[PDB]
Order: sequence, then structure tokens, then C-alpha cells
Amino acid sequence: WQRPTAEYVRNYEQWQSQRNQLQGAMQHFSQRFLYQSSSASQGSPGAYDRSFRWKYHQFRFLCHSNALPSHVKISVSRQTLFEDSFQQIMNMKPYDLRRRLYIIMRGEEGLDYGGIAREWFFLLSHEVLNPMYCLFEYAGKNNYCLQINPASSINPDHLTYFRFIGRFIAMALYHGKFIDTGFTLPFYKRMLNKRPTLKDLESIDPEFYNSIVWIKENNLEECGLELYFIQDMEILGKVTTHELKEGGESIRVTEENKEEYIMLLTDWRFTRGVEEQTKAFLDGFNEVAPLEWLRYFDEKELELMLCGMQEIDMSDWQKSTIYRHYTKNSKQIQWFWQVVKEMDNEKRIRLLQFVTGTCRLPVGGFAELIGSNGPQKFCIDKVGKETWLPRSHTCFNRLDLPPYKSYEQLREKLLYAIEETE
Ligand code: NA
Repeated sequence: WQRPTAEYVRNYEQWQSQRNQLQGAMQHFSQRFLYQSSSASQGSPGAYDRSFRWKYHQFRFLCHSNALPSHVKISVSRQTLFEDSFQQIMNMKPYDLRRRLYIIMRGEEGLDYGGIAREWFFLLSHEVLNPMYCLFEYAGKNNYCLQINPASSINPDHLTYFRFIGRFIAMALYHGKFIDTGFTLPFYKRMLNKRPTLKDLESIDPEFYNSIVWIKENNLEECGLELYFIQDMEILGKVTTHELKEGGESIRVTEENKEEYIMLLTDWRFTRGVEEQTKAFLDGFNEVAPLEWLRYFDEKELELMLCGMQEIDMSDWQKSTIYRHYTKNSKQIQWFWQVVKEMDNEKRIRLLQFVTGTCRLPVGGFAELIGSNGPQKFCIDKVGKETWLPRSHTCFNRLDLPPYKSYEQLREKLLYAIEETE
């Protein structure tokens, strides 16, 4: 479907190298885990404690409880995996996708149908990113910041493909299997009916972020203004202007209209060009696994449910950290790593998601970390004043850590910053 352009061919290759990296990465992928099934009354979650564990068990309980009996057989060939999965899953009634899932890899026997189901989920979760289908693009170099392609309607079946992707992701959650497609935290936020934020723009589009901030920083008029409640987009040529409001072309932007402007424009940047595609994703998801079942999860917990946890090697982490104005030996940095040393693995993941915008770690670990601009190690900067919380720049894998005056000040601030939502 994709027109044979300069970007398309660049993207084609980059995705092919993913395929050459695919085999090795699945051994790494096999070490992802969550929690052993609840051993209670029909896997009852127990009494509510705010933990991720409880939410996991609670959500599994609903899956178990609502699952149709018997089983369903998805029959696919290793080399036509996308097309075969798509045909099978989209000709089933969505309720039948909640029955126990048997993946039959054509001509491959061997048992450990769990093994096989896990591999299929992993491989299918990369296969959907094939540039050929026009569904996705990245915002940075490499595979940085996956987003729906606004020119996806190049593929005339693109909405039905988004529906299948929705079903497949729900089936991952529904059967406790991990995927690796690489959706962003704001994309999870949309699955939770949560409104993405100005801070979130920094993750997906730092340039666009830096300006929206320099609108709200700057007083207006002083240094010009000259804006309407409109924004342009360029979907496959057609420089389509888009009203921020109804009759927006006339609706002219003042200083009085500026916080409204920012809210509408924040909202615009996340939704622009990808509305029908996201709707089709959500409808596919929702017919297999009700989105209402996600109600306890924040976007980071949702990510972790889908991707699975991995153990964080402290040594690798600490080894591949770089500093700005701090050294390794600085007082605040000593306290930082002490707090990290005392965290359990799940809070270590929480901090990783806070600083980098994902729970996922590249195959080499911390030395291989990508920011927007390409390689970018985990970085701690001496920035802020004491009464500030720590802040991150996910674009740069960067934590701004105020020069706090004690371990307990730092500890409480950092724990607070990482546990916050919206
Ligand atoms: Na096969």
C-alpha cells in the first residue's frame, strides 16, 4: 500500500534489521514476568490494597470469570503470520477469542502450547509495524516514539487493520501474554480515557512542547502573537487547515484565550490525523476485553501488564548512568542509588518509566538506551530547588534531581514523583 518514497524505504530497512534482531531478542523476551495466578476462590483477588498485584489479580479474575469454555485454535504459517492471524481473528466472533488460546504453527509440532502462544504474540506484535501496512510511524530516529501514521488511509483497509490490532492487544491482556509493539504512555492514556498532558507532549514532540511552554511562559504581544484557533496538518499533501473550534478560521487567539488555546492545542497534537484509526483500535480492543476492566490501572501499570516486567540489573544501570553537574561521588547521587537499592523491582520499573517513558529495556541493557535524537544514556542532572519535586525529560532519559539537603528529603520527593499519576 505505501508509496515507494525515501522515508518508506529507510523505514522498510530499519524494520528488516528488527527481523534480523528478532530471533535473539525473543530469548530475552522469554524472561518477562508478572505474578503467579491468584490461588483463592476461583482466583478471587482478595481485599483491596491499592497495589499493582491486587489490580493484576483483580483483572485476571474478570478474564477467568467471563471466559467462554472449551478452546479456540488459531492456525498460521511462520512466514505469513500477519495475514493468517488477521484472517482467522477477524472471522471469529470476539467472545470466542476469550476461550483458551491454542496457536498451531503450521508444520511445527512440539508441545508447550504456552511457549508457542508466547512466541506468536511476540512475533505478531512486531509484524504489525511493517511499513508496508502504513499503520505506524516513529517521531524520533531509530524506533523512537511509536505513533499512528496520519497518512495510514494510504492502506484502504487501514481501519479494519486497526480493529484487528485492538482485538490482538486485548487477547494479549485477556490470556496473560506479553507483546512488544512499543506503544507510548499517552497511547495507554487514551486506552484509559485519561486526557494526555502538556508534560506528555515533551515525550512525543519536544519541539512542539518547547513552544507551547514559550507561549505560556511569554506574556503575548511582547515578541508578537498573530495566532487563530486553527492548526494546519499535511496528510499526504493536502495542507488541510483544522479548526480548533467550530468556525475556528475567524476565532482569533488573544492573551485572554491562551490557557484555552494550550488545552485545545495539547489535545489537537495527540488526536490530529489519527481519530478514526484510534477509534477502530479501541472498538476492536473493547469487543474482546471491555476497556472498563482497565479502570484501576494507570498508563504505566497498563504498559507493564502488556509488556511484562523484567529484572533491573542495578549494576548495568549504575554503570551506564551519566551525570550533569553531579559526579558519581556527589551526596545527592549516593542517596539516589541507595533509594534505588532499597526499591523492589516494581518500583525500579516505575522509576525507569518515570525517566525514560517506558518499562522496556533494549537487549544490551542500559548502554543501548535511545532518546529522541538517537543514543542517550540514563542521565541525572543537578536541577531544581529543594521545594521542587524531581522532574524528567523522557526525550533525553534525563532526571532533574534538585540538590536536596538530606537522604529523607530526596527519598520522599523521588518516591512521590514516580508514584504520581496525571
Ligand atoms: Na509454521
